[PDB]
Amino acid sequence: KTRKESYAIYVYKVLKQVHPDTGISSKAMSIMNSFVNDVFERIAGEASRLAHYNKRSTITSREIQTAVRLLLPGELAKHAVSEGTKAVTKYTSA
Amino acid sequence: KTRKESYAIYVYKVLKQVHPDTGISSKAMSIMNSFVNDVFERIAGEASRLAHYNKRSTITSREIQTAVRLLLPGELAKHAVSEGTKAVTKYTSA
Amino acid sequence: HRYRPGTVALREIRRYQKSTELLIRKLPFQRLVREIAQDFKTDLRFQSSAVMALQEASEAYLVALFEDTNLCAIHAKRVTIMPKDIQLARRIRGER
Amino acid sequence: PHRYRPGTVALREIRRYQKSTELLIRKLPFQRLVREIAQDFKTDLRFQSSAVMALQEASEAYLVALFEDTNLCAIHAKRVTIMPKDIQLARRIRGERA
Amino acid sequence: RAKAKTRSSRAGLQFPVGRVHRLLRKGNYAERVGAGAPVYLAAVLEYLTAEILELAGNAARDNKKTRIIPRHLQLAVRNDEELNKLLGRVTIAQGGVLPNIQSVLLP
Amino acid sequence: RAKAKTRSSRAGLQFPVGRVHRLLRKGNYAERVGAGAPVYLAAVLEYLTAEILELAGNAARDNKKTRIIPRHLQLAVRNDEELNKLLGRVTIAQGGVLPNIQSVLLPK
Amino acid sequence: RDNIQGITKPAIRRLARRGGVKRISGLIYEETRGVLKVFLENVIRDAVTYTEHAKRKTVTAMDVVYALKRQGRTLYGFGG
Amino acid sequence: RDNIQGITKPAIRRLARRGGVKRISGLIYEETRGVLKVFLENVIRDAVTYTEHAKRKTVTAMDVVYALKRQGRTLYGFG
Repeated sequence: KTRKESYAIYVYKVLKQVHPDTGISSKAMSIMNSFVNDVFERIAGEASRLAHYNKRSTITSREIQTAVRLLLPGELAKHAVSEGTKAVTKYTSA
Repeated sequence: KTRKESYAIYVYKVLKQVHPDTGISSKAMSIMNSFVNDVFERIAGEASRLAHYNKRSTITSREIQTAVRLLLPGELAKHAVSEGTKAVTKYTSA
Repeated sequence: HRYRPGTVALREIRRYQKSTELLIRKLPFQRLVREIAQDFKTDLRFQSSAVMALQEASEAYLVALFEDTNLCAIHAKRVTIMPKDIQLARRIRGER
Repeated sequence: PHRYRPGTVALREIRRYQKSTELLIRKLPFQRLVREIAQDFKTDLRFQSSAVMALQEASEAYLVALFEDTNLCAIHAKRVTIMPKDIQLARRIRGERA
Repeated sequence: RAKAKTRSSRAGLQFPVGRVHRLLRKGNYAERVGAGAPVYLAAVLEYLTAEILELAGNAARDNKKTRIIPRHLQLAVRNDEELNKLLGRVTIAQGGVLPNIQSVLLP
Repeated sequence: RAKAKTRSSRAGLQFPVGRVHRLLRKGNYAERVGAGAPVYLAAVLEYLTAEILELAGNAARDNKKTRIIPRHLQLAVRNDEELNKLLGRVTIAQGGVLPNIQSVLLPK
Repeated sequence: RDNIQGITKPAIRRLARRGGVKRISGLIYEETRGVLKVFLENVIRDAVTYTEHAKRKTVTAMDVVYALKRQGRTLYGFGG
Repeated sequence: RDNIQGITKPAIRRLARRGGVKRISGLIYEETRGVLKVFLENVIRDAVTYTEHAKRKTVTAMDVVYALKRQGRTLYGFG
């Protein structure tokens, strides 16, 4: 049978991080999978448009940062930006 | 200087085909250029989505026809399809 | 014994705003969907998930439309919703 | 002396301003307002003339469409006057202040 | 070699097929682009442009004017059902509005 | 060759950096994709998932339940201004509606 | 083949109750049926177009999801 | 700088007349000023974000056009 990739194990890992004794059903996992795919596509499309506007041919972390700033509303965006930066720096150190 | 391509001479050719005695100003030409770019972007994006859904690496005339049928409203779409089809016939024969 | 008009209506409002189920019978909706799709292609098949998704979308759309209709009716100093409220809500939303 | 009944000059103005295509807001006050608004986001910002012109065109189109919806809301409640509750209802139904 | 013949003339169009092909190839839409996709797209764009310009020129003529200004484009688009539905969320600069007064307001 | 360690472990994440990089490369977004873009995207996605899951788990706990169902996700999203703005045009299956009644209709 | 009457008056009344409506006029039901038929026609037409492009004969759930997302009515839970 | 008062009452009356409004209550001018301020704040914030991404100090017409387009308010006539 052909393998069907999904964001299920990662969503479950995050859920165990946040609520260690709370489970999740199958419909809720489908909804979370759709949410992750939707947000990924939105941010990636905005970043691609930003790259095309400035006559660049590379999607960098600055394009992703500006796409997150444009798309996510208010305080959310700020926190998201922080998290993103917090990752890249760490990734560079190792 | 630099070169700035636009759909101005082609729009003027179509206008001379339709209204041989009627001219067009500069703001109206800017509006027409924006309209052509917007419709091109819409149709091409929808065709790209259609190709991605079916796991195809190629944009063909079938994708363009389906995008036209999905986007253009009402009898407009029908007429557009005819025009497009005729072109792809006259191009293939010659 | 008999409740005053508008009491059971409020009870029903409170009851159906707590549940999550579908408020339209499934078989009539499936028949309606098949009849509508008959006019586009002949001898069409439907996955069960397709009909369920159509039902969910339609019910959500109708509930939101009725919320807007209730707002329009209250604007005119009324309690009942009339077709003119539906038409105004749809026209302002851009659907007509 | 001569005098027109209330609503005659209003209808004349409605007919006059639905036939023209000009901009109905003075350009210098709008430019000053745009600069003051943009002052919060970044300091020492320069604007092209086309940027301000585009902002003015978009703002005027938005306001005219909102006033059309507001007029519909006012007529719904059997009125001729335009009240803030009509603006609020139109913006709620449109999905803006909802 | 033989003399060059543009693909637009070969397909009988006025819009450019080579430029449309290049824009499709460099626009990041798909890994490959077919041979007949630019021809179809150019034909569709030419059809829509001809429709808009026909209506706009008629509006200009009814106004006793020779040149087409944005007001005529707005009148052409807004008075046509299909074109109004296509350009439903689009603002045309210096276009104005459509003359329309509610009947209840009239004396 | 050293022992392979995932990129998401170096960044200290749970979402997959490698899969996100592959999806960015294969998705026809741009000709080239930088080395730090997948890490940023994975971090942002993990943040959003953690936020919405925390809210949904709180909503489930307030209902004296143990398992998250779509009703709890809808209650979490609709009760939060930023998340409601992010998901304004989104329908959640079997979510229901937020309980409210206009003050005009209540008996006086 | 008059299955538009399968959407009965009690069902429309329940849908109105979920929307917070207390009193309903008698002519609301025909208007609601027309509105629902228009919405269904648009969505199903788009879904059938998506199905036909794939050279299939069954209308899958993903076709419906894409058709809804085209109109700006993203739906979570069915498909991916 | 209180430049929101530069959008005068007669200007709002003209914008309402183009919209077909016959009679106008005296309380809609402050409401219209608030609505316009909110709209302008959103659009200008997006335009300045687009400008800052390009490492520029001048807000071009293309930034405004993109900021409007990403809100579903496409504007034709400025490129």
